[PDB]
Amino acid sequence: IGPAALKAVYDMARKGARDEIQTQMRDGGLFS
Amino acid sequence: IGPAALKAVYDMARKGARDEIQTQMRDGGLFS
Amino acid sequence: MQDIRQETLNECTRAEQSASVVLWEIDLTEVGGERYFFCNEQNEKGEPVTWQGRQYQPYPIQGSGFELNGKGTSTRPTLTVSNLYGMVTGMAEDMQSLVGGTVVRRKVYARFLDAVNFVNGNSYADPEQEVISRWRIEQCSELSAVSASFVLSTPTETDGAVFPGRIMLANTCTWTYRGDECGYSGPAVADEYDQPTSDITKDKCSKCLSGCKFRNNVGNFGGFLSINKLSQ
Amino acid sequence: MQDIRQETLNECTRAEQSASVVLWEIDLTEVGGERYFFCNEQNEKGEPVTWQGRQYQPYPIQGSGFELNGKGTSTRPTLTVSNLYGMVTGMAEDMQSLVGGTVVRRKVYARFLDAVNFVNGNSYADPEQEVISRWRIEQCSELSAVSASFVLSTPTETDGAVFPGRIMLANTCTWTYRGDECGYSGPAVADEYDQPTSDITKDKCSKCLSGCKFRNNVGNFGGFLSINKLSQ
Amino acid sequence: GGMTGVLFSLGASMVLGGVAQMLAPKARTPRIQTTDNGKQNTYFSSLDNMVAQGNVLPVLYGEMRVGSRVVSQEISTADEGDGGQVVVIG
Amino acid sequence: GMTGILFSLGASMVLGGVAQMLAPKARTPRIQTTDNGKQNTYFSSLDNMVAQGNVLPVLYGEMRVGSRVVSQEISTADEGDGGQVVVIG
Amino acid sequence: SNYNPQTRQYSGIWDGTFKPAYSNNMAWCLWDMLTHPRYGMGKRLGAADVDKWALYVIGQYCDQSVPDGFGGTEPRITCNAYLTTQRKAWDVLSDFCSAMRCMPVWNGQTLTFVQDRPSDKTWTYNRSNVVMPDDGAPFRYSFSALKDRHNAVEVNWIDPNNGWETATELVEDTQAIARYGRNVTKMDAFGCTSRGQAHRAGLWLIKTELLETQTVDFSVGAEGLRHVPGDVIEICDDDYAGISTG
Amino acid sequence: DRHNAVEVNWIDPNNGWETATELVEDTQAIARYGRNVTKMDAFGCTSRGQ
Amino acid sequence: MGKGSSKGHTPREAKDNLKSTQLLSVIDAISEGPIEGPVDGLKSVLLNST
Ligand code: SF4
Ligand code: SF4
Repeated sequence: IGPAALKAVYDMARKGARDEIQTQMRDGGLFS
Repeated sequence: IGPAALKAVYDMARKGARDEIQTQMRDGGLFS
Repeated sequence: MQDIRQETLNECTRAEQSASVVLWEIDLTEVGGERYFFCNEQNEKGEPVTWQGRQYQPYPIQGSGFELNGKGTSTRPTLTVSNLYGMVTGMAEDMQSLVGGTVVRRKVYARFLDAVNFVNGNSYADPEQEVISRWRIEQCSELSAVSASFVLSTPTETDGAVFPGRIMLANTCTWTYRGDECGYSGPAVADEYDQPTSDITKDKCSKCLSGCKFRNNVGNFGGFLSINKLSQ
Repeated sequence: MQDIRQETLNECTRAEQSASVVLWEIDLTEVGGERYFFCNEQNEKGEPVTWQGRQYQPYPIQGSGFELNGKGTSTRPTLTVSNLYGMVTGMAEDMQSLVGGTVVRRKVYARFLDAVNFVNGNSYADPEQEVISRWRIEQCSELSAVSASFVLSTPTETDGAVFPGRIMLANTCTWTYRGDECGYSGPAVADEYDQPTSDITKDKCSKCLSGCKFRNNVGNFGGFLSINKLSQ
Repeated sequence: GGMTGVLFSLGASMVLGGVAQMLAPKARTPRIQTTDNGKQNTYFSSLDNMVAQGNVLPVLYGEMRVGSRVVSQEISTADEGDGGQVVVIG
Repeated sequence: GMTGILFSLGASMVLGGVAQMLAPKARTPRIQTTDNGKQNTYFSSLDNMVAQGNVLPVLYGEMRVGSRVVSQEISTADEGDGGQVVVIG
Repeated sequence: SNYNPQTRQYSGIWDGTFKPAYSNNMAWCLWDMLTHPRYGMGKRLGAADVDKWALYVIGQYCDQSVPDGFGGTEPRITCNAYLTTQRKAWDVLSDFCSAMRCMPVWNGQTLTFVQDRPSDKTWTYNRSNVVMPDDGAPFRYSFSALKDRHNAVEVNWIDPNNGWETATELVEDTQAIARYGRNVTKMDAFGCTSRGQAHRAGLWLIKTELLETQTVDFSVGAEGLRHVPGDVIEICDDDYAGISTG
Repeated sequence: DRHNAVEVNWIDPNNGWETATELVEDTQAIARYGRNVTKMDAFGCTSRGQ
Repeated sequence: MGKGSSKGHTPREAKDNLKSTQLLSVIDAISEGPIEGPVDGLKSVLLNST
């Protein structure tokens, strides 16, 4: 089904982006 | 089909990340 | 703790609950509009839902994300209303995108509606059991010819604002004309461009020194006459 | 506005469109190469497409992501080219990975190609109606044994550049050799390490005071002789 | 490949920063110091002598008296002499 | 079972520079307008600081440098370093 | 060559000729900044890569003899800058464009600048020239935000009259304060040596922020795609929002 | 991304133990690519040679 | 006077018995490229804001 998959993928992408922001701002990385 | 799904997910994970970047820097987030 | 009465709290723990109705009130009186009452669903008589005597007309509405939090940014729930026949755009073009208005969300259980909503009549009616929330509209991110999306925010949201709101000196003033700080209450003497206007329909102050002199209230001038603190 | 002729704009109004054709020109003269002409498709005769007299040979080329904007970042569209038989790798190993060259994209409608591309012969040919864009290759993000992806950029894009190019130095020159400031045109006298040579192929200044003294152009030295400004 | 799904329109996603920002690119305010007190210096004024060590040479575009970058400062004994022969020290 | 989506990232790392792939590169300090146009060194402090906020520093060779003053005190001196040679006039 | 840098009077058609002369203009200040060898990153881009005709139009627009507060007659925007610190090229370019109220784009394979100067409509669109993707409604409107609509702006400018020192001048609207809240914002006017120019810049910002509050996204067929280069003016004739038949 | 002009900050014990900037570049890299200037202090440096 | 190079001086006033006076001499770099001269004559030189 379209809309359910779209909303699920959007929320999962938001969670992934939040996790990436959290993990890259520790000591090194590119210091976002 | 594979590549269509992959391109769709990649382009869907763009505006999600952009909105996350924009909201986390507004008032009381981690400023990206 | 909430102000929920004992009876609804008792009923909410029951195994076989009833329908959960949500009603919405859009208040624009503080902006210059009227009070609009909406409900997502109607009764069995094909009539607007009657609650506390008043009638909520059945119109498109749906909210998502209403939540209370303390960490990070403030919560911004999203409201959606179907814009058919141009009804939403009609008030949008007249009320400046419905910004600054108030939205009140009332949550009620089905077994407490007015008796006129049921063919047999509900004997368990008590029009004082509901949960109330209040928010303010922030922006209208979508006004397509099919729907309309609104962003909500807390009334006490703070951002883009600084605490100590004064700017030391200026050749110009900083108060508001005819307030409790300027203190002037006389007849019209000057206009925005500092011309001898005796008409009150277009009285304005240039907030400058000459405009203040025109009204003999130079004592209450907010700007300090330093200027040369940086040059000298 | 665009430099669009009236005829092609008039044709681009009707419902029954013709076939859109995209042709690419890779220019490497400014970097030390040749001009390569590519087309994604060939004519009905199984021959290279003839346009304006010149010929574009068939090769799998695909440009995606052309986004002209005034805010945010710049534009970086992607060009994909099939790397079979090692043809792309051949020039990449020679032309420093195709860095610094120019790419020109021309789009044309089918009904304006040369008559030799059609068995009956087009009577509507007009080799002056096309839309032209130019970009510069920035990097070869990925070149495998089956394909090759190039990133494009605008020629005037600023990135990593500073405005006040002037830099204050103590004992090192700032400009080139013989270009505009070193008004030297005599025989070669020095080399990289300030050795007394008289051969022109090894004449390169050491960017020092001694080089200037050797070349008798100390009056045109870019290094100010301050040095001892921070010790005192 | 014939179709291009997920159009993904961008409307308020760029308005959210402000509307004048998408017509004019705004300007960059300098950083505020503490020992400087309240003198809010900008990026196009300098009324004091600077030091020209590994720095850039400033440019000027119109009017607006400015300072400089000192390259050589030296004090010597002022010898007696004018543009002529009149050298009376009595 | 299978382990898909390797997603090679060799291209992404070079985007920030290639010399950084072998050297972390030295950090650079910021420029204070108040300190004229002088450039602050990250490994030398000629000026003698105040013993409080600044952490107990470390030396590694040469570098005539300042310090962190712990106690400064000015009083009246004695007339005579020592011995019996104590003349005044 | 056509330009006279004394009275700022144009006379006749302009050719691609140049004359070395003093000036106090603004657009040509950007031209000197952009395409200059030695120090002005001229080695990265040639003279033919920038739209000099747009610069000429801007410079003609920058001298309109607007009225000042004292009753005099002065040019709208004038460049008086002293760049003494090294900074990114994009930062200086953005500062210049903000002072000119212009935006740069790579349009028609040549860098050009577009400002908010009133002009005549180029093209017109109705519902039959656009496509509804899946939802049935092709036009997609949106508006600004309440906390985003600025009403009070403090601009910093250099005051040659007193001591060539910085000075802050604030601008606000009473009716905007009554309708929305108070939204204070700081700004640095680039190369300002007159109170009138700073006041005009602040007034333009608040006005263009209070009036233009509606942004629409839609789609366009291939035939009109290349027809519209970008940064142009047009009309979106919609019969669904106008409750009529366009 | 390919830098060819570099400025290094080193302390100079000879004059006054002050900071000094030294520039390094290649002419052929100037001719082939553009000029890309980058600054980095030479941590621990005490001689122009290093 | 403007053009490309200019010089100016003011009459020295001293004498009154044999002495020896100092003489501070300093060079300043203003800007780059062909600049124009001061708006007025030698008065434009401001020492201690006068
Ligand atoms: S200026 Fe004088 S008169 Fe005008 S508002 Fe401020 S105080 Fe009232
Ligand atoms: S050092 Fe003297 S000679 Fe060598 S380049 Fe610079 S100026 Fe020309």
